[PDB]
This record gives sequence, structure tokens and C-alpha cells, in this order.
Amino acid sequence: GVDMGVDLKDIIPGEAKTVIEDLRILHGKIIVIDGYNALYQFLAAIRQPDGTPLMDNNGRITSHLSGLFYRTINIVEAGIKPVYVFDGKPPELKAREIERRKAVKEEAAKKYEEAVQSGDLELARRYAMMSAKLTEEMVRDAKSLLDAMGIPWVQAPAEGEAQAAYIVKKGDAYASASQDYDSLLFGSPKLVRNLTISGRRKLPRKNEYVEVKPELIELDKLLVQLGITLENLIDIGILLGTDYNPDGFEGIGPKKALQLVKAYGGIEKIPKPILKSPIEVDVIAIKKYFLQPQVTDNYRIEWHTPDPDAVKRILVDEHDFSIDRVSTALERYVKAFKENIR
Repeated sequence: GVDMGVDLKDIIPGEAKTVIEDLRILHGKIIVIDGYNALYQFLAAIRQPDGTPLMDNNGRITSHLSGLFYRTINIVEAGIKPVYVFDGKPPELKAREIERRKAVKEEAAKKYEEAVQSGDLELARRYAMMSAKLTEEMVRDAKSLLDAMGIPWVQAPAEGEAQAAYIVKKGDAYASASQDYDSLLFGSPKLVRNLTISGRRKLPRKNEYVEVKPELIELDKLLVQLGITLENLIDIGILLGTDYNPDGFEGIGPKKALQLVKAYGGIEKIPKPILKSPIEVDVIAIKKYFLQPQVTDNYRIEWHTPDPDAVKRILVDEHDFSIDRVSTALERYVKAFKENIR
């Protein structure tokens, strides 16, 4: 999927992650899913055959709603009790997400150009795929859809990932779920990755597939295996770049950041020439914020009876989804809801 936050993928040791064979292993668990990250995953992963986003008859992108609908159904059918958490700020004002999007686009543009120049139509099509912007209206529609589906969501005061971590800390969910690792930095005991994108994706040749499986990462286990403190982990994130310093530090990737924090016991002792930043950054204040982020006790996670007609109105009437496909999915969803949620 797409990295919209702090990506630590290639520094996670094997001993710190557990491959989940399929969704059903997590049956009965409450999973708190970061809202913006999931919507970004759906925006990138759900496409027409040629790579164009799904669109309604008014020309509006619908990929995020399609993902949210069908993936949430699958999660429920697996026996998982999902709850989404949405950021206190609109997605237009999420500095790291915007910086991440810009970086992906710049990289894709360079690769598209190379593919055109080399005459590779297959790569061209891949690198041509546009990175859709998540807007406040799309977030509003996502919330409305979840309401119609009877799926709870929590309004975070600030970072969605921080609130997700806090819900897990409180024992109100088993794990947070996202493609980025932000929730671990915010102290989540358990992160599940790939939940929004798991399954089999068809490759170029006839019977070829890539298998993406969900994975569990436990915080205290990660910290021990890496031989680092939570403050060290947060500092790694700061070197890579947060909402409070979206560009991070020039030339520093995840392996290097990990090496540096370990060698100097944090950021402040790293020799100054190593760290190059466009603007001066209060790295200590950012760390202390990650340790005690703005989060709330003011939530109550409850699942309600799905409202099939309301789902139809949103997807079919307002967004031109197929009535057959939506109705068939709803039939299955209401049954699985009754059985798995109550």
C-alpha cells in the first residue's frame, strides 16, 4: 500500500512481527482502524482496470467509499469487530500526509518519464497512476457510510493514530490498524498492518499472484529486539519526519535513523553536520508530545443495526454503485453482522 506517515518497514526485525495467516485468526477482537490511513489505502488500491480511480456519474472519485464498504464487510465476515478513528484535523491540514503525497507524486513522475523514454508501456501504466487527494467532503461521506453500516467511529481530538494507540492502551481495542507505524510511536501496545489491503493481487502473467497477509507488531517486543527505548523509537520517527517537521532530515532513511539514535543515545548528541533541515525543529518538544499526545476518554464504542436502505442511498443513488453488487453484499453483510457482532 502507500506510506502516509512514518514508515519503519525495513527496520522491523522478524522476531517483532507475527504473520497472521488470514483475517479469521483475529475473530472476536476489536480492531481500531485509523480512518485517514485506510481511506488513503483505498484511494490507491481500488482502481479501474487501467489504473484510473473509481468515479461516479458526476465525475467524483468513489474509490475510498468502495474500499470502505467492501473491506469493512470482509473484516466483519472474518469476525473482527472494527471501529474507525478520525483525526481532529481535516486531511487538507495534515502536514505529513501532504508531504508524503507530494514525495510519491514526484517519484512516480520521474519513473513515468523513464518508462516512456525506454518504451515500456507496462511500467508507464503503473507509474502513471494518479495519487488522489483525500478531502474533508470524502471524510464526511466516509463517516456517513459507516453510520449507515452500523460501524462505530471515534472523533479524535488530534492525531487519529494517537487516539488509536490510546484506545488500545485503555484495553478498549486489541490493536490499532494502519499501514504506517505512527500508533506505535504514540504508545500502542499492538499494531496490525495490511488489514485494509490483505488478500491476493493478480500479477502480469496468467496464474501469478502476490499474497499480502496481515501482520501483528507488538511494541514492547519491538523495542527489546531493536535494543531501544520508546524515546529512541520516537526519535527515529522525528528523523524521518512528523506532522511537526514533515520533511524530516535530509538523506536520512529508516536504517540510518536507527543507527544514529543508537550511536548517540538520541537526537541532541548526533553531530550537527549529520542533521540537515530546511527549518529549525524543536525535537525535544515533539518527542515529549509523542509521549503524551492529545487524546480523549470521551468515546463509547458500540455497534448498531445496519441500515441497508441508507447504504443504498449513499452508494447506489448518490455515487452510482451497482445496485446488484451493493444489494448482494448487504445481504451477506447483515447476516454476518447478526452472527459475529450480535
